[PDB]
Amino acid sequence: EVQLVESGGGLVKAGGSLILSCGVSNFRISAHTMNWVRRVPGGGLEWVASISTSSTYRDYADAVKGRFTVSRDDLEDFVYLQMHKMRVEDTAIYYCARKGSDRLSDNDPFDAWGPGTVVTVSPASTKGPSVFPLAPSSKSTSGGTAALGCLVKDYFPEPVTVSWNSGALTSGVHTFPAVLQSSGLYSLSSVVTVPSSSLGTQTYICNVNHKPSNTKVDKKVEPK
Amino acid sequence: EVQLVESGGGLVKAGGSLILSCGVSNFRISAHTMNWVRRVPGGGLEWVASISTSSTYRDYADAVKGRFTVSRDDLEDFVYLQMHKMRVEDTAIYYCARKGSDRLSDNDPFDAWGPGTVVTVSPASTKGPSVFPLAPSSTAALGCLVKDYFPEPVTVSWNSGALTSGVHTFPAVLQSSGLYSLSSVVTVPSSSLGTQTYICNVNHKPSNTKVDKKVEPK
Amino acid sequence: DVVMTQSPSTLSASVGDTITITCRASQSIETWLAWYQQKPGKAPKLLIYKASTLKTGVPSRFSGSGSGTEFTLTISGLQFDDFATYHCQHYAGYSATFGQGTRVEIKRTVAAPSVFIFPPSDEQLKSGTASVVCLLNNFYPREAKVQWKVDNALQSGNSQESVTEQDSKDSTYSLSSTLTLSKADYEKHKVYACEVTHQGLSSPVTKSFNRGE
Amino acid sequence: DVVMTQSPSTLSASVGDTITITCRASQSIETWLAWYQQKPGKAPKLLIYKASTLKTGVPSRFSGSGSGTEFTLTISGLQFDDFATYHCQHYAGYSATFGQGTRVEIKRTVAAPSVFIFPPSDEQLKSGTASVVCLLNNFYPREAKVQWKVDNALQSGNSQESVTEQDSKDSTYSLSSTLTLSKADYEKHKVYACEVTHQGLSSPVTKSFNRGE
Repeated sequence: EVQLVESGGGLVKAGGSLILSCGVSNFRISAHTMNWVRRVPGGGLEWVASISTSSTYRDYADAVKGRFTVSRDDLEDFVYLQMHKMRVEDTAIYYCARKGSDRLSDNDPFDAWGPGTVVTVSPASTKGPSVFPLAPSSKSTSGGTAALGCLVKDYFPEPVTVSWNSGALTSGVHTFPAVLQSSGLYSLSSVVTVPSSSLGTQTYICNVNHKPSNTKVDKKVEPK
Repeated sequence: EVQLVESGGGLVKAGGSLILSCGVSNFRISAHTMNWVRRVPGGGLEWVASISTSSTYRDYADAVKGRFTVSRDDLEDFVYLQMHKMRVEDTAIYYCARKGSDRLSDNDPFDAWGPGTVVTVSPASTKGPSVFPLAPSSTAALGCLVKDYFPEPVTVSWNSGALTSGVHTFPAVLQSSGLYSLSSVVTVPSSSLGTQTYICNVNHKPSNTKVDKKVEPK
Repeated sequence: DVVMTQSPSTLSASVGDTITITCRASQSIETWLAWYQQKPGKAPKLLIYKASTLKTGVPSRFSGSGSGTEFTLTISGLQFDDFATYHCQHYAGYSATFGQGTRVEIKRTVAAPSVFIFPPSDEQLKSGTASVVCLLNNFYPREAKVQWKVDNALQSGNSQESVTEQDSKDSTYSLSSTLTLSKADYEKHKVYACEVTHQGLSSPVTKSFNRGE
Repeated sequence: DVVMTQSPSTLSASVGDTITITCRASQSIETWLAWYQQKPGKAPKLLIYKASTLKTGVPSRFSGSGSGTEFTLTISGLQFDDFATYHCQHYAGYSATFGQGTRVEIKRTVAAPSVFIFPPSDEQLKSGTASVVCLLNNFYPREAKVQWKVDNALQSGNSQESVTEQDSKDSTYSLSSTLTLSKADYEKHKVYACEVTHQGLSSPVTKSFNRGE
């Protein structure tokens, strides 16, 4: 029996990109116009894109023109759908469907469909960080050499900039590269070493700026 | 002047699939063999795949052969990389690289590179569910919430299959965390609260996880 | 630049009935019209093309007619396998456009939902997340509205719902809605409420609980 | 299956030095060899191809030689911009293979890390997640090992590390390791410690704290 199978669905952030693929069984795509169709949560179908044989023409729905691209690989029997600058209303089950009939003509219906792949676009394109204090150790050495900092956790996308005391404290500062957590949010820590003797006198505030979400946080770090 | 740009990276769970693409600026790909290369966390480069002009050749590194596919689109100037059955060691920065030189020959180096897209494969291919009780209100309804599992499916019975009447197990929903969640409920006589014991049996074959949760009044 | 409109959006009937679905085009499309069947979570299946040609293997109880701007799909003797969504489609050489879909369901008497609200379990709350669940049990027809109110404040965007298929014994539907909130946000307010409307209710029904009671 | 071997894995030198990086092929590859530069987080840049041909625009202080199985990249007068990783590559018509890369760094005296441990903040701990941070400050060379132990139990898979580039003033590196645990798991144990080993330390250094002081 003829078969199609989509791959590549998942969760996407608004504005992000996701690429789908489609493979087939028991026929060659080269003789067929191939199509992408999506079923929106309300239940209706929306034609998305088509690509003619030999890629002579690529036609797109108005709602996706300029954002989506369809490609075909007739030699290994794949169709692709690039989706860029994605919007919440692109959320749907996406199906890969061949145009065809018992005898191929200039205009046939969609006689074969894949089972569909779920694509979900979340509305938030950004998220501001949580800022937690990295408190200096109460058991420091008497005379100097203490460490303090800020943990900048769960933000998206990069980058964040950090200063200390509005830029007055620069010596001894290390702001580390962010790491991508299993949640898909970034997290970095910024630390500075200072004399233990200044604890209590110097006030230490880390200034976290996250331009994508236009979020700024000033957190005061203190002992215990 | 020449530029390449990868799209499609992100986080994937082991065993999952992810598709990358590569676009270009200020040249046409049609004359070029196009390549994928990855930078593993240790710092070294690994050639992944190549696709010649006219798609005559597709070659793959032994470690990805049978799981990856490379395709080219000469009319809108894109290259694709399908990555299937992904493994922890596929974690890397993926670059799209052009084979070429000022004067093209049969064997040129990689003279132009995209900036790279990060691809991260998490070690867990599955996760067993958390099971929380939906307690009846002090014709009563009770149930179980089967939260934070991956992938589908989970099966649920009640009292090892002896209680079937009035049971509804809902389709799972995909949460924004990438984990699935569903609830299973049953309606019973309000009079049986206290006398009949109600246990939901959650079975999650992918993670080979079983949970029996007792649901009681309060 | 062709718009297709199907009628009706929901068609309710009994087994054995003969039913008709209408599809209208905003301009003439000759006989370039196809009809598809689709079951929930399944692929569409081609039924008819060129307005009236049955695809090989499709049962003879399916038929189509029309031309120009007015087309019809007829199902002569509904069987249980035929309850599904049906789509009409104008297909051209390179592009296509679909109607909005018609859902065909089993007709039964109106039944109001039995409504239940569940607070988060203490266990879940300790992990830092609060899922509040609202249940609408055994109602008909499928159209219902659920709204969340927290301390009488209408929520938006922080809930998900799912609906069962029509029950095999009583042909009703059931629906679950989950409102998700962080531990911090959940403990900021007291009254949590689910407000329900449904054709079987003469006025909306609200179920609520007070946090910690 | 061509295997490429670079030597050394790490090369430490001063500005102005003349340095050589060697690449050995497991079998003859004639002169089908290229050299790339790569800076952290950036794309590779082609330096040399056909073993010894300088790509247009590449500074003349780069040169390459060799054939068969033994190849060398020479940088004659290291400049600050040249500290980076360098990769050799055998390239064939439809395939390629790389060496493991050579990281070229600024040489300085050995410097042991100053180690600091930070417990999770009370604020963060109440949300249900515990981040414990260990800091290795201003050490050289780059190779360091961090192990987390909770109640003397070696942790695995629940930590991430990050390392800075060589400091512009003192040519040292710094490293941060974050151990992440749920509120539940964090309150299951008492002693939290990070153990650090490094060439500048005659024995491993351990910093610890008791939950709650």
